[PDB]
Amino acid sequence: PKHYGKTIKVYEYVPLLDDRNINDQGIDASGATIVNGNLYGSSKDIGNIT
Amino acid sequence: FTVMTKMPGKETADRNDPYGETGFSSIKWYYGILVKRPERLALIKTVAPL
Amino acid sequence: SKLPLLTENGGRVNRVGFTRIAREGSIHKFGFFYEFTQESIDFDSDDGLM
Repeated sequence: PKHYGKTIKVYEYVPLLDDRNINDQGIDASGATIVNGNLYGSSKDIGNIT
Repeated sequence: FTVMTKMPGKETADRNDPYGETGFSSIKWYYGILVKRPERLALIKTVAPL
Repeated sequence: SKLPLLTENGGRVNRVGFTRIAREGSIHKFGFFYEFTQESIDFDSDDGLM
């Protein structure tokens, strides 16, 4: 449309389980603050997932 | 097959067990064959892989 | 050598028994959550955030 400058923008919402989901909301099963807030993300390793 | 079942109780209470504390179940039959043309039965004997 | 052969006189021959096995399994508990404020909803650009 006219009178909106030269750029168009749009949002993309990342899924919860995604290595692309970097956030500081993570609290683990023990109640301690953790660096990642996406559980196991994109992992497919059984040991890591467990 | 002839199947005979006798449950514990007054059914099996006899002079050898006045209380009738045991029962049983039996199966019996007769079997036989008449081999008319033995040459029409063919058999290969061989070893088999593990 | 182990066929249950009977004779004309019967008697207590060829007695057999039975067994059973027990299987089991159990359940487990899971869950996760997230938090937000009213301002994070009302003043956010996207009205479909929640």
